[PDB]
Amino acid sequence: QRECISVHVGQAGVQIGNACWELYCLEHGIQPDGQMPSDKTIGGGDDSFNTFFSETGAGKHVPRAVFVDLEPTVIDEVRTGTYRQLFHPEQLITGKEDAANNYARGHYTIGKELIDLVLDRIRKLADQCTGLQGFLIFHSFGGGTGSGFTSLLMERLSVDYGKKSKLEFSIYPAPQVSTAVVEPYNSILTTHTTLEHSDCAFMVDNEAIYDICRRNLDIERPTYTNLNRLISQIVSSITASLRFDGALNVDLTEFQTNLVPYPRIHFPLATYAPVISAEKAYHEQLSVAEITNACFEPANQMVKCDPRHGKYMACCLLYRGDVVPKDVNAAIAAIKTKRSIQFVDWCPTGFKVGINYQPPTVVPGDLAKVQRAVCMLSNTTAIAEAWARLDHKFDLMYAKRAFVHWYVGEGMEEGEFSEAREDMAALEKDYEEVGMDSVE
Amino acid sequence: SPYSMDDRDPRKFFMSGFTGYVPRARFLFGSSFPVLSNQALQEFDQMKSSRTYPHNLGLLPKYGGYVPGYKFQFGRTYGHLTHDALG
Amino acid sequence: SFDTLKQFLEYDRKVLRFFCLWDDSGSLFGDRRELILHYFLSDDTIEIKEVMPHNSGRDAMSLFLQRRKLPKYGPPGVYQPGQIADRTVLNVYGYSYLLDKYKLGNLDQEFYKDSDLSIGTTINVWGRKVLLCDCDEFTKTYYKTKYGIENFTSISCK
Amino acid sequence: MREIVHLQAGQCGNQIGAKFWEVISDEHGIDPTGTYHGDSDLQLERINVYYNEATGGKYVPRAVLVDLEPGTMDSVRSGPFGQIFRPDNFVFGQSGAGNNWAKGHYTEGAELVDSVLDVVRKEAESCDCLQGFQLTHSLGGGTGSGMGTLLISKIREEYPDRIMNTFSVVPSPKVSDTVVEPYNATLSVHQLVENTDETYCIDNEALYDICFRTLKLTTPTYGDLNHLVSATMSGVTTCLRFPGQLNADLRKLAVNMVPFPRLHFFMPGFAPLTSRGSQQYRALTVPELTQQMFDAKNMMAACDPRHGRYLTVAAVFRGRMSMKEVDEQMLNVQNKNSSYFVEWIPNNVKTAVCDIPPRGLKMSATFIGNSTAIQELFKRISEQFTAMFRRKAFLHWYTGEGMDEMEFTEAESNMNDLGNPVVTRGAC
Amino acid sequence: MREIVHLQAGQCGNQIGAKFWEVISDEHGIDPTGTYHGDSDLQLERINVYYNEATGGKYVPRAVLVDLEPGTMDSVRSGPFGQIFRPDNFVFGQSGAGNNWAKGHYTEGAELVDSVLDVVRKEAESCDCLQGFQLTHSLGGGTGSGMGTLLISKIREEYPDRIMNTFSVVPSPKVSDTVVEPYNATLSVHQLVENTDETYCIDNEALYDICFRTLKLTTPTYGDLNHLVSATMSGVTTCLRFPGQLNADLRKLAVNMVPFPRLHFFMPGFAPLTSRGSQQYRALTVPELTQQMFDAKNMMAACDPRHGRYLTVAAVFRGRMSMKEVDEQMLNVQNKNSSYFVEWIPNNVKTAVCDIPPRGLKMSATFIGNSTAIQELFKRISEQFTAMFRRKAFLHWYTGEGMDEMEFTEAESNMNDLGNPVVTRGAC
Ligand SMILES: Nc1nc2c(ncn2[C@@H]2O[C@H](COP(=O)(O)OP(=O)(O)OP(=O)(O)O)[C@@H](O)[C@H]2O)c(=O)[nH]1
Ligand SMILES: Nc1nc2c(ncn2[C@@H]2O[C@H](COP(=O)(O)OP(=O)(O)O)[C@@H](O)[C@H]2O)c(=O)[nH]1
Ligand SMILES: Nc1nc2c(ncn2[C@@H]2O[C@H](COP(=O)(O)OP(=O)(O)O)[C@@H](O)[C@H]2O)c(=O)[nH]1
Repeated sequence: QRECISVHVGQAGVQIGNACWELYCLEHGIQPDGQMPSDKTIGGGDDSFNTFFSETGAGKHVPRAVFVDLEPTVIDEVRTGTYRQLFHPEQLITGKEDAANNYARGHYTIGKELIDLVLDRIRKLADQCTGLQGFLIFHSFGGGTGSGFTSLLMERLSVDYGKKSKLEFSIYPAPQVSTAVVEPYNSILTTHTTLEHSDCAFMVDNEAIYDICRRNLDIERPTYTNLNRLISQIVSSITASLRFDGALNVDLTEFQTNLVPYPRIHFPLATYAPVISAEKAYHEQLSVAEITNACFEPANQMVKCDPRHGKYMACCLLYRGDVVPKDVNAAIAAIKTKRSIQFVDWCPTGFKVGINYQPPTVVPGDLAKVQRAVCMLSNTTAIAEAWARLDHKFDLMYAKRAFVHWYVGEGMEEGEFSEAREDMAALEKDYEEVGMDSVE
Repeated sequence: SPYSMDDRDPRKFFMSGFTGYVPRARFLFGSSFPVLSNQALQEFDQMKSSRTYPHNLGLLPKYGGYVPGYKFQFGRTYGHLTHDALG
Repeated sequence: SFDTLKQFLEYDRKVLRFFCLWDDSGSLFGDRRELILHYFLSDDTIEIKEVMPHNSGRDAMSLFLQRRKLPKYGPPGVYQPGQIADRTVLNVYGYSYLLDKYKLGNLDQEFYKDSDLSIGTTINVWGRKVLLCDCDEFTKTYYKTKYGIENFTSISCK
Repeated sequence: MREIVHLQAGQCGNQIGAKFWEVISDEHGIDPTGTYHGDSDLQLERINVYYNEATGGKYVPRAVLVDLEPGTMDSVRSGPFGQIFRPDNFVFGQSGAGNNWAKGHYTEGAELVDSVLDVVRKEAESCDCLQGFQLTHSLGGGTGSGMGTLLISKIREEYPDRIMNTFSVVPSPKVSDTVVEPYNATLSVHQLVENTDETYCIDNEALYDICFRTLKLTTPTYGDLNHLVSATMSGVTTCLRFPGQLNADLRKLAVNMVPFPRLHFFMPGFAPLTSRGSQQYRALTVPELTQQMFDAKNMMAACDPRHGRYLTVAAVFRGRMSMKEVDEQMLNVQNKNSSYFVEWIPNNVKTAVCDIPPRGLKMSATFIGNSTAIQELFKRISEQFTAMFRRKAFLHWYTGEGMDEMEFTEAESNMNDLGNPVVTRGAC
Repeated sequence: MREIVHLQAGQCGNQIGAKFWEVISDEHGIDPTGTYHGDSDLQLERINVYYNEATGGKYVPRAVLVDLEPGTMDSVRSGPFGQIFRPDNFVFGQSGAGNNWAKGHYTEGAELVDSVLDVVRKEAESCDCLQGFQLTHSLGGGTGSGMGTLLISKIREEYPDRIMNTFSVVPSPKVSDTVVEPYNATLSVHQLVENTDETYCIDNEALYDICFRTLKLTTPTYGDLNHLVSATMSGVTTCLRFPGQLNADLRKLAVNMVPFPRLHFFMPGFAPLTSRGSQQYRALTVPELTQQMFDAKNMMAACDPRHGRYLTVAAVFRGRMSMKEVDEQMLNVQNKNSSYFVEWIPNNVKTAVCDIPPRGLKMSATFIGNSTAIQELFKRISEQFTAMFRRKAFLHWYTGEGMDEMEFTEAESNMNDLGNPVVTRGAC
C-alpha cells in the first residue's frame, strides 16, 4: 500500500545503504537469507514489511532499493558479504570504469551505458507497487559516481515521475576537514542540477558524526561503519510511519508539506535523540523533555553549522517508542520560551509532531537499548554559513584555473561552473530575504 | 574466489555480475554463471594447492556408418548382424 | 663469522657439479627437465642451469637460477625493506655504524649448504622439487675427503 | 576487470620491475613456479589487475620485457620469481643502446618498437579495461629512456584516453654513473611533459639515504633500493586490487592531484619504514605513519619538500584503520605545515583507505605529492646541460646517430618551461 | 594524564639512569625483554608516566641517552636491562669530550644537541599532557656539565611552562676523580641557577658515608651507589604512578618547596636503609622511619643540616600507614628541633603518602630538604674555584676553544649571588 523506493548512488550511498538495509533486516524479522524465521516472530504481523521490503511467493522476501555505483569492488563487498541472498541480482548495478571524482565522468560521458538499465529497473520496481509513495536518493556531494550519476538520474526521474515526491539523504563535505580536493566543484555542480529536482535535502556531515561519536558514544576512534549506522537510524526513523502505527503518523507528503516553506528553500538539518552508549545510558532518566532539549542543543546537530547564527523555519519531530503526547506538548511549551532558539516572525507554529508506538531496534554493536527516540528535522538559515564556507573555496579555486580541464575536456563546458556559482549566489541571496524580519 | 564454502556444499554460485575472478572459468564455455562459478571453483580443488555390442544391439536399421566387418557379413538382419559391434 | 677471505681462498674456483632431474609429468602441459647444479663454496652460492637437447622447444634459456644463495625451507615470502640485511645497527652519528650486539628480528634465515645437498635427495629450489641423480669426480673426491661417504651409485634419470 | 599493463624497458627499469613483480606476486600468493599457493580469498578476486590466467592456474604476469641487449633479459629470466614472465612477452634485441638517446629513439630502438607495440597490443586485446600504462624507465642512460619514450608516445597514439604514471629514476648530481646523464636524460622531460600524466620520479641518491638513515643498512644493495621503489608501485594501485572504503583508483588520484594539465611531476613515498633493529620498539599506529610520510626522508626523491610548498598531495592508507584519525592527522598536517601547501587549492590532501594491509604488516601508506621543489630536481639536470652543451661536448656520439643541435635547444626550452610554471605558483 | 621525559647525560648520568630504569622496571613488573609479567592489575594503571607503549606489550622508556663517546652507550646496553631502550633515542657520538665544559657546550656537544633536541621534540610531541623533564647528570666533570647545561637551556626555551628535574651529582672535597671539577661545576651552576625549577644535589662523599655508617657495606661499588640514588629518584615521582591520599605531583612539590625563586637546590634521602646484620632487629614503623629520615646520616649531600636552618621539607611516604601517625611526628619534628627550621615560614613540612610501597618493604619514604646548609657546598666550590683561577691554571683549553677570561667571573659572581640569599634567609 505505502511503498518507498530508495536509490543508493555513489559509494557513500552504497555503504549507507548497507547500513540502513541491515538496520531494516534486524528491525523486522527479515533474515540475511530472506525467509522470515519459522520458529520466531517479531511484532507487526503481515503488512508491516510491505514498506521497503518486498513480498514474493513462498516467502523469499526482497528489498526494493536500487544500488547503483559506477565502480565495482564496493558493490562486490556488499553483494559478497553477509547480505548475499537478500538482494535481487540485477538491483546491484555496477559500472566498469570508476567515475574518477569528476562531475563530467559522472554526468556526461559514463552516464548512458547504465542509466537505461537503472531506469529500466526503476520501471520494474514501480510495476510491483500499488502506491508509489516516494523516492529517497542516498548519495554524497563528493566523488563522481555520487555527484554526476545522481545529478543525471534526477532529471530523468523528474521527467518520468514528476508527480511523485523525491528527497535526498546527502553527504555534504565538511567545512573544516575534508577528504578530496574538488569537493567544492563537485558539490556545487551537483546541487545546481538537483536544486530544481529535489523537494527536500536532508544533510549529514562527517565531522559532526565524528564529534558526536567522540562526545556521546564515547568512541575516540570511529569508522565509516559507525557513521553510516547513525545515519541509518535517522533514515529508518524518518521512514517509520508508513511501516508502523502510532498516534500521529507522518506521511512523506506531510514532510514536504510541513517542512519546505518556499519551493527553493528545501535544505533542512537532521539530528537524533539519545545517542547514549549503553554503559552510560541506564544511569540517565531519559525523558521526553530532555531529549527534546538535547536535539535542539547545538552539539548534536548532524551538520557543522551553528544554529544560533540564524532563525529556524520548520521543525519536524518524529518520536518512536513509549511517548505520551502530553510530554511533547510540555516539551514544545518549554522550547517556545528559551531565547537561545530564535524563530522567524512568519511561522508562529512550526512544530510537526509525530508519534510512533515502537522503540528503536539495536544493531549488535554500538547503540543502546533505548525505548525512545526522536529525529528533529529543522529548516534553518544556518545552512547559508555552509554555503558561504564552500563558495569561498570555490572562488579561491576558480580564480586561477585549478582542475578545470578534467571537467571541460570530458563532457562539461566552461559556462556550467559560472552559472552554478550564479545559482549559489541566488540561493545564498534567497536565504537572506527569507530570514530577514518583517518591517512592512 | 574460492569462498564457495568449499567442500560440496550448495553455496558455490557467485551472484551474477560478480566482477570477481573465478580462477579457471573463462577457460570454460556452455551454461549459466551460477552452475559455472560452481564448477569453476571445483576446477581449482581438483589440484587447488557402434556402441551396440551389449543389450543395446541393433545399430538401428539403415544406420549411416560402417559396422566393422559388415562388408563381408551375409546372415540374418541388420539387427541380428549388428548384435555384437566390437565382437 | 663475517669474513670472505677464508672461503674465498679455501674454495676459490672449486665447483660442485650435480646432475639432477626435475619432475613435471604432473604438470598439465609440462614435462620433466634436466637441471645441472653448480654449488660454489667460495661464496656459499647455488646456480642451476638447464641442459636441453637438439630441436628442443624452449629457448636458449640462459641459466635457470643465478649466483646467489638459496632459501632451504621452501619458497619464503620476501619481507619489508631492511629485514634480512646485515648486522643490526642501533643509531647513526649525530657514514657511521655501531654494531648492536643484541641481534633480534629476521635473522632466522635457513639456507642450503654442502651438507643438505647429497646424492639421492630432493631439493625444493624455489617451490619445485628436483632430485639429485649424479655428480662429478671432483665432487666425489670432496665428499670422500670431508664427509667420508662413498655410496656413489647414481640414480639414472628416466 | 580493470587490467594494467607494465612496461619493462632498460637495465634499471627491468630490475625495479622484477622486485616490483615479486611484491605483487608476493601479495596474491603467486609462487616462483606459477601456481598460486596463497590461502586468502581477497588475493584471487582481483588477479586481473596484474596476472592473466592460463591453462592450469599459471597466472602468467601481464608484462612486456624489452632490451636492445639480452643482458637483463637473462638476468631477470634466471632470477627468483622470474621463470613466469611469458617467453613471448620477452622481446629481445641484438646490440645495446650504449647510453645514447638517439640510438634508443630515432635508430635501432625504433626498428624494434614495432616488435614491441606488437605484443603490447596482444596484451591490450587480452585486457578488458586497461586502466593504463606504468613504465619503469630510467630517464637517464640508454634503452630505458630512448625506447621507453618512443613506446610512451606510440602507445598513447593507439589508445588516447588513458593514464600514464611513469616511475622514472631521474639522476641526482651527488652520485653519477654514465657520464652523459645531463644530455641523455634532458631529452626525456621534453617527450614526458607532453605525453605523461603521473610521473613518479625516484632518485638512487635519495633512496640510499632512505637505506641508511631510516632502515640503517650497513651495505645498501641496489636490491633493497629496488624494494623501496617496488613498494611504492604495488601500493599506488591498491584500491583497484583489494576492498575497503574510499577506494581511490589510478584515475581518482590523477583527477585530484593534477591542477594544470602539464603540472604533473610527483614524488613517491612509503610509510611503515623502520630498521631491522627497532621493529618491536616502534608503534605502527596512524599518527606515526603521518609523522614520516610527511617529512624529507620517506620521500624517495631528492628535493627537500620544504623548499617549495606542495600543490596537491595524496595518500593511500591500506589497513583496518579509523577514518577519524586519518582525517584528523591530515587536517592537522595542513594547519601545522601550512607554509608548505598552496593557498589556492583548499583541502589539498586526498586520503584513500583499503581493507587489506601488505603481507607482514598491519597498516601501510604510499605517498604521492605534486611538490614544487621538484623544480630543483630538473633545475640541476638543466644546470648541467649547459656545461656539456656549451662546449657541445659528448655530442658527436649523439648527433651523428640521427639527431641535431636543434633537438637539444627544444628539449632545454621545455626544461625552462617546466621549471618556469613552478616558481609562478610557488606563491599562489 | 601526565608524562615525564627522562634524559640522561654523561657516564655518571647514564649509569644512574640505567639503574633507575632497572628499579622502575622491577617496580612496574617488566622483564628485560620488555614484556609485562606482573602480579597486580593496578601495577599497570599509570605506567605511561615513564613508559611509552609499543606493540604487543613491549613497553619502552621515554628516555634519551646522550654522551660524547660510544662507550657508555655500549656499556648501558651491555647491562642486564638492555633490551628495553629504543635505538632511535639512543643518541651517541664519535668524539672525545676530554672532561671539558667548553667541548661539551661550545664544541661537538653543540653539534649533537641538534639531534638530541629533535628526538626529545618527537618524544615530547608524543604525549597527552606533558608535565616535565628528568635530566640525570653530574654537576662536576665533562659532558654532564657541558652538554647538560646546553640541553637544559634548549629544553627550557622550547618548553617554558613545564617542571624540570635535574638530578645532579655534585663534587666532593676529600676525593676527586677529575682535576677540573671546580671549573666545570662553576660553569654549570651559572646556568642551573636560572632555568631549572628544581635541582637535586647528590654528593658522592655522602654516598660513601651512607654506605659505610648505615648500610655497613664492605666495598661499595658504583652499582650500589647509583642504586641508592635511584631509590629516591623513583621515590620522588610515585604519587603519579600509584594511588593514595595527599597525592603531590612535581609542581605540588615545586610550589611547596621553592619559597624564593632562585632557591631550589634540594637534598634527598631514603630511609628504610637497613644493614643486613641489623635489619631483623629493627622495629620498622613510622617513628624510627622519621628518626632515620631527619638525621644527618641519611643525607645524600655532604652538607650537614645542623649547620643551617631548614627553609622547607617534604616527606613522600609510601605504604599503608596511618595519618596522625604521620602528622603527630611531622609536628613533633618541628616542635623538638626549633633552631633548625625557619620562623618566618611557619609549618614548613609537606606530607604526601602513597599506597603501594616498593617490593619486599612494608613502608618507605623519601626526604626532600631545602636547607640553608647548601651554602657550605657552594662557597667551598667558590674558593676551590678561585684558588685554581687566580693563577689561570688549567684554563688554556677553555680560553683557546673560544671562551675568554671574562665569562668565568660572572659565573663566580653567580656563585656568590646564590651564596648570599641562602645565608641571609638563614639569618632572616
Ligand atoms: N557513511 C559513509 N560516507 C562515505 C563513505 N565513503 C565516502 N564517504 C563520503 O564521501 C566522500 C568521498 O566519497 P565519494 O564522494 O562517495 O567518492 P565516490 O563518489 O565513490 O568517487 P569515485 O572514487 O569516483 O567512485 C567522503 O568525504 C565521505 O564524506 C562511506 O563508506 N560511508
Ligand atoms: N634502484 C635501482 N636503480 C638501478 C638499478 N639498476 C640500475 N640502476 C640505476 O640506473 C642508472 C643507469 O641505468 P641505465 O644506464 O639508464 O640503464 P639502461 O636503461 O639499460 O641504459 C644507474 O645510475 C643506477 O643507479 C636497480 O636495480 N635498482
Ligand atoms: N652515583 C654514581 N656516580 C658516578 C658513577 N660514575 C661516575 N660517577 C661520578 O661522576 C663524577 C665525574 O664524572 P664525569 O667526569 O662527569 O663523567 P663524564 O660525564 O663521562 O665526563 C665522578 O666524581 C664520579 O664520582 C656512577 O656509576 N654512579
